[PDB]
Amino acid sequence: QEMGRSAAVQPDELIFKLLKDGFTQPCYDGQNFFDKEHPVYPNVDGTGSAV
Amino acid sequence: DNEFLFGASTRRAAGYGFWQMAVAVKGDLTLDNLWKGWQLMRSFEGDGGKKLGLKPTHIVVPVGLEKAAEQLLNRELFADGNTTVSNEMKGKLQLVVADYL
Amino acid sequence: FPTLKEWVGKRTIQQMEAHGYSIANKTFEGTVGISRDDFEDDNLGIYAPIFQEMGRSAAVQPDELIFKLLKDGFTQPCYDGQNFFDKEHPVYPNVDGTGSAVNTSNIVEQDSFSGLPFYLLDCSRAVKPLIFQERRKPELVARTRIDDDHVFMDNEFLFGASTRRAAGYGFWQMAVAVKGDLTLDNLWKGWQLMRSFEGDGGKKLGLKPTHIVVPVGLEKAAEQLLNRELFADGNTTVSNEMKGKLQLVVADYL
Amino acid sequence: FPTLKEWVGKRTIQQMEAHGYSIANKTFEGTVGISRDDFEDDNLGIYAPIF
Amino acid sequence: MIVTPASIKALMTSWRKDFQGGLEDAPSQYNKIAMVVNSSTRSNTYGWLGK
Repeated sequence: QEMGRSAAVQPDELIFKLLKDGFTQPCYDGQNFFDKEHPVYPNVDGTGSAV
Repeated sequence: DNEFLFGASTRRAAGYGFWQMAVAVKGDLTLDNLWKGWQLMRSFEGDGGKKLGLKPTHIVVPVGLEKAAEQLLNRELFADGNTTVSNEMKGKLQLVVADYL
Repeated sequence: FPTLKEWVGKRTIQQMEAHGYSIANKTFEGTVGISRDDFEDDNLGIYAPIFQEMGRSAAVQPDELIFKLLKDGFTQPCYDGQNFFDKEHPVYPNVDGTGSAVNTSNIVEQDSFSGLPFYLLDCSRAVKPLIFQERRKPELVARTRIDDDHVFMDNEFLFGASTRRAAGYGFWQMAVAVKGDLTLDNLWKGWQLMRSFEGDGGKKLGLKPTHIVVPVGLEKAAEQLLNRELFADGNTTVSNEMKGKLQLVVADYL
Repeated sequence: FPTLKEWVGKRTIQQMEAHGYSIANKTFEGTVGISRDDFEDDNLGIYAPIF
Repeated sequence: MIVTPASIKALMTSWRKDFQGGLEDAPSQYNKIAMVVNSSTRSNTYGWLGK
């Protein structure tokens, strides 16, 4: 029963550790999830000078 | 070895979705900081100048910030600088007091 | 159980721990004596309810025992060897209770306080903070037989009662003592201290106070804090956000 | 039990004693290995009585 | 009065299993902020189209 509970608890320890350390892990656009430089290109095709 | 073994194993993974749908507030849990986060998240745009429709729905705080959350979101009439005023942000957000289980 | 870790090479076998605690029973007595002639020579029925007084005298022990527990919770020990209310409860960083222990606090102390403390418990889970074990049900004996040795040799009736029971502590993580004034700040400090306890190994326990026990002399503050719909928080009228959350127990320490 | 005396007057309540002793038990192991081939070609049956 | 040794007096206890589950774990609340997707192979790939 104890090992079953330990296995069951894991999905929360995974997700809430993701928000917490979101300043260091990278996301899809390349930068960190929580970041102050996340590009927003002026063209739909993803080409211009990022803001 | 004259031993009994108990073992468990799982195959899982956790990842990030869209960065545009989350905002981290590195400050105190005041009304001003909450509204700053709200407006900053509402100001996001997509590529090419498109205007996305986003607004916060959930607020996640550690167990050490429960006093400030309950004294700000669950009070019908609270204090706005030494005067009693109505609470305009009572049912807007859903509070998640996460123990980071 | 140990927390799941990423599997790279071979499984690393770990360890767990077990705990133990013991509470010992004690015996009790009380007896009174009335002469046979005086007992049988009343018509007013004034000496009649001696048996009822016996029952009502032995039916009040559990409250006294339990509430005398909390009161002296700073001296008597708990299962980990420290006192129930202690500022040095060891919490280890490994599940098997092996590592550099960090001292966790169970008491909220206010500077230069000389008043009556109040307690915050969590009576919601399977195990309640306090235990009351009864060994033998109370027995009430009235020696009135004419061939009884005491009756035969002394012409005196004997009325006696005896009980065998004790009480003890449970989990120290489920009870917090606040040696301070009964104000909003101290109450919230105790709440957040109770909510921050965690087990060995980083295991996150979900604990939350459900009862607040105060002595008779603190009923004014308890009723002024937990029953006012609109109270004052820093020279301002604000809604009571802790109304209907805790349950008040004004114990006479019976 | 206390020795029986002559009953003159009231009885005297004497005392007794009890003792204790405990023994812990250990585990012993012993093993021997024989190849599968040399054990599965026993026409004679020489290695059979190893039990 | 029988003067029993200390070990015999220590063995005169009754075992109670009221403390069995220990302290229960925190509530699980990760479904409120996460989307659950089932994978069937070495990894998952997600792709969307720009505006």
